[PDB]
Amino acid sequence: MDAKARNCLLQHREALEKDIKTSYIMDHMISDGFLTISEEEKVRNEPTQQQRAAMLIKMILKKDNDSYVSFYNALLHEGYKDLAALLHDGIPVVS
Amino acid sequence: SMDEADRRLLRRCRLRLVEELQVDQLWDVLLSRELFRPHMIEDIQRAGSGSRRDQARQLIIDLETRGSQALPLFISCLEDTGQDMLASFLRTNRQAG
Repeated sequence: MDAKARNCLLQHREALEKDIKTSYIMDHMISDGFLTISEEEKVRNEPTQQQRAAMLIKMILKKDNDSYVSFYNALLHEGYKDLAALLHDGIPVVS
Repeated sequence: SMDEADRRLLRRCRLRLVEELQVDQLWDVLLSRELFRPHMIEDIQRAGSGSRRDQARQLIIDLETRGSQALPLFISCLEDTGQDMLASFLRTNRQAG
C-alpha cells in the first residue's frame, strides 16, 4: 500500500492492538473481500486479542490500498472512532 | 468439493449472515440432513464465547468444507427453520446464473 498508509498503520499499530477486537473487523474485511478465511483463522488462532490484532495488522500492512480503507471503515462501523480518526491521516476514502 | 462460486458467495455475504443467522433451531436440521457431523456441530456451538454470532460465524466457515451440496443443503435447513428471507437471498444469488 501507499507509504503514508503503511506508515500511518505502523505509527498507530500499538494503540490499535491494545483496543480493537478482530472478529467483527474480520467479518467486514471478509465481506469486502480483503481478507481470506485462512488469514482469518491464523489471526483467530492467536492466544490473546493483542496478538490477533497484531496478526491482522501484520497482514493488512502487506495488502493493497483498498484494504487500508476496508480496515478503516470497519473500525468506524464498529465504534473505534478515535482509532479510525488517527488513521484518517493515512488515506481514508469511503467511511 | 464446494465450488468457488459458493465459497465466494459465503465470503461476500459474511456480514448479512453473521448478523441474521438464528442457530438455536438449526442444530437438529444440520444433523438430520447430515450437513455437518455431530462432533462439528458441537464445535460450532462452542465457538468463541458461544454467542449466537460466534456460532453463526463458525457455522458458515465450516460450511466451505462440506462439499458441493453444502450450500443448497444449508438453504434447505434455513427454510425448514423458517428463515425465509435469508434462504431467499442466498437462493436468488446462486440462481443468478
